[PDB]
Amino acid sequence: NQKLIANQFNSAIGKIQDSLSSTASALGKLQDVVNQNAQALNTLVKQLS
Amino acid sequence: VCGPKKSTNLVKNKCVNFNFNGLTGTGVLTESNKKFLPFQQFGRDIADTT
Ligand SMILES: *[C@@H]1O[C@H](CO)[C@@H](O[C@@H]2O[C@H](CO)[C@@H](O)[C@H](O)[C@H]2NC(C)=O)[C@H](O)[C@H]1NC(C)=O
Repeated sequence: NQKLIANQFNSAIGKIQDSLSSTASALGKLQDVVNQNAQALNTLVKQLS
Repeated sequence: VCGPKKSTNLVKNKCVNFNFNGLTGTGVLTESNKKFLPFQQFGRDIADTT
C-alpha cells in the first residue's frame, strides 16, 4: 500500500496547513504565554502610578 | 503663578536636566507631532510619567 500511504500522508500535511493558516486559536498555547508575560509587565508598570 | 526664576535656552537632541514649570526630570528633548489641545500642558505615559 505504499502509494496509498504516501498519498494519505501528503494529504494530511496539506490539511495541517489549511488549519494553521486559518485558525488563529490553533497556536493559543504559545500566544497565552506571551499574553501572560505582557500582563505581568503591564501590571508592574501601571503600579508605578 | 511662578517663582522668581530666570529661564534659560532650550537645547534639543541632547541629554539634559530639565525643569518645565516646576516639573523636573532627565531626558532628551526632541521635536514631536503630538497634537496637544490648547488647554493641555503636559502629556503622560502608562506609568504616569511625563
Ligand atoms: C482504504 O481507504 C482509502 C481511502 O482512505 C481508499 O482509497 C481511496 O479509494 C477511492 C475509490 O474507492 C478513491 O476515489 C480515492 O481517491 C482513494 N484515496 C486515496 C488517498 O488513494 C482505499 O482504496 C481503501 N482500501 C481498502 C482495501 O478498502
